[PDB]
Amino acid sequence: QTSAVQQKLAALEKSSGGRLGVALIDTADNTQVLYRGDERFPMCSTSKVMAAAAVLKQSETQKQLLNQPVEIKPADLVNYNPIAEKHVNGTMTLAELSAAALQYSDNTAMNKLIAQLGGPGGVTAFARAIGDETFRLDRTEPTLNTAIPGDPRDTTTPRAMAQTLRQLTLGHALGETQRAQLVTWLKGNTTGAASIRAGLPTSWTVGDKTGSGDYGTTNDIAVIWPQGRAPLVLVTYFTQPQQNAESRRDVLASAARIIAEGL
Amino acid sequence: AGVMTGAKFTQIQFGMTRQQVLDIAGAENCETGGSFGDSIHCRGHAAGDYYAYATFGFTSAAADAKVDSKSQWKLLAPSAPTLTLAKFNQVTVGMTRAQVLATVGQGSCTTWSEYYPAYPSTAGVTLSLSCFDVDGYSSTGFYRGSAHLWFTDGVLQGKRQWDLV
Repeated sequence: QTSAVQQKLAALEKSSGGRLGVALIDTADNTQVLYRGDERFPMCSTSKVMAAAAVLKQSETQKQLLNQPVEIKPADLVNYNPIAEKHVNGTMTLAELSAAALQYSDNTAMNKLIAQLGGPGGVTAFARAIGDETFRLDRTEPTLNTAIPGDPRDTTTPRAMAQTLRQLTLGHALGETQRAQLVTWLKGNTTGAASIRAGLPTSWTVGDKTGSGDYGTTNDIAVIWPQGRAPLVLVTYFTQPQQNAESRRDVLASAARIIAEGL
Repeated sequence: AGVMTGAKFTQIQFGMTRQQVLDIAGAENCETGGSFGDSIHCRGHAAGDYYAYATFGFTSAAADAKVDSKSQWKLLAPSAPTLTLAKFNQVTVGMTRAQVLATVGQGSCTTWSEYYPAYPSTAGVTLSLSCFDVDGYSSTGFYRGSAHLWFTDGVLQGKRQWDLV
């Protein structure tokens, strides 16, 4: 039941000792189930979707942008950069940097996307351009992940992010070729096996982007193609009161199991 | 558990073959291809937004190629971290690795990446060290005071720090 989804999400949140935000859009009938859907949450790494999408949008006018070589220098390495470090003292294209940011959460890759866009404001300006008035990216990697309670920097709401992810992956925020590029990248994510994907039927195709940060913040945003019905968009955000809390990918998998019962 | 570990990372040596890497790492932990090219990438415990890991690069795609590159994230912990901002500020480009370690503390650092572009010749070796204050290293989340120091041919070419005090 619908009531079971709300009761079980609240019970999951309580037993985890954190704050849980969920938004599920069913595009078959334009319905959306919410839990704390209008509360702000730190996005952490899920903001890489908007950075990659903003570069995709730029490439609709600068048609060769994704093939531009970008120098990877040791000074560009931050804390976690498993693909960029393979190419240090060489180049990666913006397409490769987008894929690395999305599929491995590479932080050097993210920072190159941000720099291409003129800073974090370039990502946020793209959000405004497609009608998202809630999203805000304010910092680069790694400090965008500080996840301080009450700090609006680098936050959005589940409702806002589910709507925007829907427009990017299923709607018309991007050109058709750019939408295909983004979806291809998301379907190739390597970081999400224990998060939303672990709570859904295995026959459903998933493209997702995880996030992780301080305050045990553990996030995932997904576009989902079930067999036999219209696609879904699912956002699961989770954050905790102690700065050094452990991540809880299992809470996102549980949230996915719970909310799927309302379909 | 048997996933990728720092012990395994230390056991794998420059010069080893692909099958040696897989045997030591545990083949189920490892992958090649895709964004890793002909490198072998082996995963450990969950950490940050993605697992602790090692990546091993090889001299070629040939089945008999040798390890010429080792990179790791959150597999190795510093043995006795004592880095401070004051110590970091005494480091200068042009210092040898030995000079850097004498400044930041012999047990403050771990090897982030190490690459021999002319293997087995050591000419042009690049080295990235991560160095940590006493409570800066974490095997699962963000560092609490860390630095990146990068070398070519054993000579410091650059440095950056985050949150040192």
